[PDB]
Amino acid sequence: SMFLPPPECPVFEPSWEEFADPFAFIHKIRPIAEQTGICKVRPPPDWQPPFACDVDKLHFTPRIQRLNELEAQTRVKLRDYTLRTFGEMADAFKSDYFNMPVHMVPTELVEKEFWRLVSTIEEDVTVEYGADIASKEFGSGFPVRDIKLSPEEEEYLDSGWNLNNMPVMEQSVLAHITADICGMKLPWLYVGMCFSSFCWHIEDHWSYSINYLHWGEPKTWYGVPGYAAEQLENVMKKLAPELFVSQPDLLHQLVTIMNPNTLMTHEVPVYRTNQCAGEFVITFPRAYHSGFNQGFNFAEAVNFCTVDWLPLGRQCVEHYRLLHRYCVFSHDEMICKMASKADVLDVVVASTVQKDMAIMIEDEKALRETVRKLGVIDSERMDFELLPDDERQCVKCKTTCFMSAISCSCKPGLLVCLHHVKELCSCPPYKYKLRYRYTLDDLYPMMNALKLRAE
Ligand SMILES: O=C(CCSc1nc(-c2ccccc2)cc(=O)[nH]1)NO
Ligand SMILES: O=C(CCSc1nc(-c2ccccc2)cc(=O)[nH]1)NO
Ligand SMILES: [Mn+2]
Ligand SMILES: [Mn+2]
Ligand SMILES: [Mn+2]
Ligand SMILES: [Mn+2]
Ligand SMILES: [Zn+2]
Ligand SMILES: [Zn+2]
Repeated sequence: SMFLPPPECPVFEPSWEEFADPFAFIHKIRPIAEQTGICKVRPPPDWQPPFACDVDKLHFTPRIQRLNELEAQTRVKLRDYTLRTFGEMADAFKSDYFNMPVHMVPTELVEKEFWRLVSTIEEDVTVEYGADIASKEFGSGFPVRDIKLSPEEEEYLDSGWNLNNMPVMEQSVLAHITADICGMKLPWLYVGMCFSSFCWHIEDHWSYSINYLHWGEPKTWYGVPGYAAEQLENVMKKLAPELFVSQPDLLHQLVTIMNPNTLMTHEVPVYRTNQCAGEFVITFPRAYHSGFNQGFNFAEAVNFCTVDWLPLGRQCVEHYRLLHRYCVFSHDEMICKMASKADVLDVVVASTVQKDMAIMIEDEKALRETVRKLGVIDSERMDFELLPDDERQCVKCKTTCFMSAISCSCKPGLLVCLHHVKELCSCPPYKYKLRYRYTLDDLYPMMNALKLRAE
């Protein structure tokens, strides 16, 4: 009546055989889980990675969070608690809030109460949490190579479900991005407390995320299937238009808390789950998700990109251009890097990259014909990958240039992508230069190498 819990998302319990290869598994469940946006995966009973830490030596800087529905919050960027003193604070907070033993409050009640307090103007609840990538002060919850590791640790060093390994596996596509994308390719560590919350969002470049709860009280999730992303955005834009104003950069992305019943009222499908310790949650491309912690806990999450995702990745960058949103990396640069390594690619990867590259090349061909017809005649090869990211964004749409751009000696260092030739300066186009990474004659052999590898 006050809060009606969304229907449960799918839960999978793979056999060790099914589980072993995360990429095969995710591909298998995809027709089901992409309809719900998120799903939960329970590992085989004896898949049990070792969790061991000195709570007195793990330190982190706490972030502070107000809990008001529809209020703007800023996406996190990469004071001090130890894990012990954070834990003591967190447990006392929850215990005091409910006047109940810290681990005896029903999950249904915490959820109900979360949605009450965020919607009540009178209530001014603030909580704290940890969020950052692994560091010497607070390392991964999974085993990593370095000290003498136990045999138990050794066993899980190379697991496909060890989140440190996920990015660099063979069927991962984000693997050999040579660009610095630490915030995206490295796992994030999250230390939660009762009500600490992550606002509604999708992943950068519409990637997947895989999320593991190492220990502690459950994490409550809400998820929306990718097909309803724009429906959700329209609902939010109606209720919180200030979140949709143009953002100056990626450090000023605005996100918010919003009751899933509000989405369900507006015919947006929403699913829920309680993720418990030892369980995975997977989010699918462009699947909006949000959630909050039931209590003191420790989670680890990483983005990843399969071959299934490649065409969506291209669509996402198109979408970013139309919205004038900054990119985390150049999709075309990633594609060309993979083509340049065609001989060592997994063959299914090679086949899928070939297809995206074909689209890339035909789009590039047409764009170059168009700018030639606008009077741009001079050209010069340019190694875009050498430029700092913030030195090769299109002045107009902020896209990260790689295949080509237009420059003018009138505006030293400024670039526009080929969609925005008219947005650079008032000089006539014959003053312009087409800067290009590859000629069309360079590109066809690169694509052919992929075809040969794919056989
Ligand atoms: O969750 C399961 C069965 C997982 S397999 C499964 N799940 C759903 C499904 C589940 C939740 C929401 C929407 C669809 C539909 C289907 O055809 N198969 N175990 O408890
Ligand atoms: O988005 C997710 C869920 C990861 S689980 C999580 N995320 C945050 C969080 C997320 C973003 C910024 C700040 C905190 C806090 C927390 O306690 N848990 N994976 O795709
Ligand atoms: Mn306890
Ligand atoms: Mn996320
Ligand atoms: Mn425009
Ligand atoms: Mn703008
Ligand atoms: Zn542009
Ligand atoms: Zn000029």
